[PDB]
Amino acid sequence: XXXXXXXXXXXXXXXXXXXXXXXXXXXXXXXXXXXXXXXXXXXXXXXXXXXXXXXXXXXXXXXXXXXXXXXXCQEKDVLCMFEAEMQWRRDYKVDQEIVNIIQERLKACQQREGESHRQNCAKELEQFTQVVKAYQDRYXXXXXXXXXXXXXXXXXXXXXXXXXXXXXX
Amino acid sequence: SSLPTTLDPAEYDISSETRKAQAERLAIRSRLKREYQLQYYDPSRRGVIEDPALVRWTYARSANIYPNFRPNTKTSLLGALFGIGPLVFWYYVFKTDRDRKEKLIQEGKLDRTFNISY
Amino acid sequence: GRQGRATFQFLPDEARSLPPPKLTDPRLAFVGFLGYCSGLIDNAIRRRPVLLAGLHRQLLYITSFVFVGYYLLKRQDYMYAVRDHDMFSYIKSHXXXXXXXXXXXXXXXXXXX
Amino acid sequence: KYIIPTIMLMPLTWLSKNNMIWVNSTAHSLLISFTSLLLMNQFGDNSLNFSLLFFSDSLSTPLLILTMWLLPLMLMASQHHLSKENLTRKKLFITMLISLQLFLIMTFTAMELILFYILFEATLVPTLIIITRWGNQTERLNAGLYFLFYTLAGSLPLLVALIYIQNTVGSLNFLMLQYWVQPVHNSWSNVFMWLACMMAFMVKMPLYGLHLWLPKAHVEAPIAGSMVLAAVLLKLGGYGMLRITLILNPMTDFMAYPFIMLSLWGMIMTSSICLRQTDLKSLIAYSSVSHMALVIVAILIQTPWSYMGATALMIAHGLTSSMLFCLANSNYERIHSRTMILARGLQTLLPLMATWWLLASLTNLALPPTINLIGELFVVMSTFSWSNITIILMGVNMVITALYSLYMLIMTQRGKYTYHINNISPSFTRENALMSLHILPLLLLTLNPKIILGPLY
Amino acid sequence: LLQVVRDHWVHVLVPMGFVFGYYLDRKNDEKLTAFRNKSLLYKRELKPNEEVTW
Amino acid sequence: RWQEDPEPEDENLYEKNPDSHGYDKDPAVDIWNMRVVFFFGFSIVLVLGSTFVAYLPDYRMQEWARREAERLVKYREAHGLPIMESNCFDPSKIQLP
Repeated sequence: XXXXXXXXXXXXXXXXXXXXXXXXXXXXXXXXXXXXXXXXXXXXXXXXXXXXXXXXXXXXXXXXXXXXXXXXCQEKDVLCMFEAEMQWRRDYKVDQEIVNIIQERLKACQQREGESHRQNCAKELEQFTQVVKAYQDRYXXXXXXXXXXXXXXXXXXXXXXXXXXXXXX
Repeated sequence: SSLPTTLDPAEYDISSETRKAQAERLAIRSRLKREYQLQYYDPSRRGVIEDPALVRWTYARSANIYPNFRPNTKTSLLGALFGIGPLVFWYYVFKTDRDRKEKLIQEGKLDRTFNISY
Repeated sequence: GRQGRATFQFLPDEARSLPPPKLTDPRLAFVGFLGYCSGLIDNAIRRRPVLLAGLHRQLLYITSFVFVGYYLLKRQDYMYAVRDHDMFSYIKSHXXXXXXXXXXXXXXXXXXX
Repeated sequence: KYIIPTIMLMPLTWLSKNNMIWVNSTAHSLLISFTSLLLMNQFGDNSLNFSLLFFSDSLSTPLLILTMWLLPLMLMASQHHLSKENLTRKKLFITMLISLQLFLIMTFTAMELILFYILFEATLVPTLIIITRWGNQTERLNAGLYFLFYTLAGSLPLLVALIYIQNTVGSLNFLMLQYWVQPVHNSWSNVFMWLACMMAFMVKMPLYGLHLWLPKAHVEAPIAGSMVLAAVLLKLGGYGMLRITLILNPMTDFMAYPFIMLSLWGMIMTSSICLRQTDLKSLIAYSSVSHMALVIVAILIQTPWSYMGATALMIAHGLTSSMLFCLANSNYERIHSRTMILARGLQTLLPLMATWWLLASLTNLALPPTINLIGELFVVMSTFSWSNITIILMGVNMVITALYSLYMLIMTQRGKYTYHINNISPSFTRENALMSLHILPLLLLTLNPKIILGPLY
Repeated sequence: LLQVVRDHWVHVLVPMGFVFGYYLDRKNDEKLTAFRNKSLLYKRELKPNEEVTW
Repeated sequence: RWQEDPEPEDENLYEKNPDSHGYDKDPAVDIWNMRVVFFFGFSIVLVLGSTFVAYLPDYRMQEWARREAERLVKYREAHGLPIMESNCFDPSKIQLP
């Protein structure tokens, strides 16, 4: 919900126009298995929900924001860098899972269209190219194992190459 | 590997001096067999016997490293060519692949658009 | 490093007896274990039954290593303090030798792969 | 919390009566192994700190749990052996295994390079005594001499390396302190600085060269096939390579390039020899070279994928190869010669063990994902980003890994055993227990090995 | 009461040894008290209880 | 000839005498050792232990980051213009030259 893209609206309605035979055997079984064990499992789920009654709140995810970046903290010091290294690592763990959501958005694009797939969508493939390219050039993907000090050097390497290209052109 | 036809009824002496030598083959065979037969058909044995032919077989491969190879001949240097040789062979394979890859990153981009790995 | 304003005869200086001594330290207990260990293998070389349950001259073995070890640790607490004190006083007197550098976000090369 | 229960396992064996011994050493180690799985599995955002540096913490170490798991497993295997020996020597021996595990707890927990190294070399002395005494075969002294000749000549160069780095840059001690790291500028003086740090872990992590350290220690086994599990722990004991390459030298890895190439032929040519050899233990000993060569290939690439595969392989090999040595132990205790050709025939005498032979041999191959496939597949996918040609070399290894397992099976599937009058009794209750306690943790790690392959995963 | 002390003289030492390790490593928290309430990461002004982080 | 060395020992009982045993010497202690205390470590550390291997130790923010990312996707798409990634750690920092 909300974060998931999902389909706009589901169609499909029963026609049953050609022939009689024995109607639709799948629809006849759909009404049969709805009361056979689908109704029994729904009654058992309702009985388990009623038996819960009192439940724990659980305050979900903790905040903890900013605490000064590694770029702001000039000169090497163990007391200052430690909290900056934790801040970068927490962002890197989130940025890994941001890609995974858009990855699952592309998974939804393949199924919910089926026949078209490549010809349609147009937004999910474009959003994937906007994030992955930003992830590849900024958040490691070339800077080996994760390090906060190496990321600042990687950001400076991209900035120096861009400034040399902009001044020439 | 066998070169001509499969050797079984081909090239043999027609009952000459080889017949006396062929009879000697069964004499040594039965000599090792009879001592095996005596140490087999008793119920009070319980345990796998030695058999010195298989003990010396393991000793031929595991040991005999430095008692042998004391004349380090030109054949050992030919074996060394198959030793160090292949290790230096890939040095002109992996480096040529790397210099092909690294030059494609900097000038004339060949990097993948959807490469989040590594 | 080397001795300057310190003299021999009586191992602690007594003039610099300001720092607190080691009281029930884990370092004292490990030498106490060695004092017990010396009271285990004495019944092994000289043939005596059971290293754990034997003759009770082991109380001398425990006390001796604790007694010598206490003054040895007192020498450790003294000498490490003096070595640190002469180090701090050298920076405070000269000042020009020890230079301070602060605030830098210098550019460094980034490694590939 | 892991200091002074293993030290409290020391007086347990001495104080206990002659009728007991084995009942106390195993039961008071299984509950200690329960507490390791209870407490060490917790992680925050990054690496924690349990205490001040006597024993530090865990960053990417579920390998500590494996040693605690083998803490009673070695005592399980050495039951038929050391049953006819002196009761005072039984008390002497178990304490030597405990002392090995004592320093092994220390080395994995301590996040130092100085305290780690001296306790890394403190595992060498107990193993020396364990190999050179109770050795069933002759010339066991060559297995003892070369154990300290190959290792110490490579590891004493760490004293001239590690102290040199801390004299220049701050101190190595706390490791999480060591982020003052300056990039190595690739100079001729820095050439031997990199080599001395690596060569110490080029011996215990067997390459193609300097690899004779391993098979001699296994052929001239410490005890039949029981104390070989400690030598499996020494193979994974070269985990300092994960820490040295990451922290001490990240920039200069041009010298790593020939060492991957040296270990690349330490994959094919080490597997080729492991096809004809007569000793059943040596057919595990040379296969253990190739599976541990995978890590040496992985680490020197330094890509994030390789670390995921390596840390998995350290745990994978520690429970699969050791299980294979337990199968070699069960065959040696009956025949008393480790000849593969002589000991031929399962199911006719050993019906239940044959299924355990399968669950141990096929794990050398990439089965339905246990930890070995998860270990190997990430490394092969990491080598492609390094260079495209690698899978041609790596693919040959995938063929000979089948020539590891099936050749061990076929030479035991051939139903004959004509000369054998022994092996009348199938298996003891503790004998089949070794087969279960090695394989069932691998079977439980099929479901979710998230807490196994974890360097920031 | 009388037979348990002679038969299980060593059987009590190992779990009690764990308790000794459980207590000694816990007491190391007082040695590391610098920036317990300080350093902005999980810092919050506690009122009903003194020293939240150990 | 050695006159002292020739004294070989070969005795593997297994089934002959104790009938049902895991190890030699004392059958009453053997049942209590090979079948009881070995199996209590086989039961507690493997079944009750498995509820600690992967079953609920939280474990390095694996499930925490899912609730963290989902609220950040909706936040920077509705209010912000870039899709959660553009520049890493350094917004207008000190330049190289």
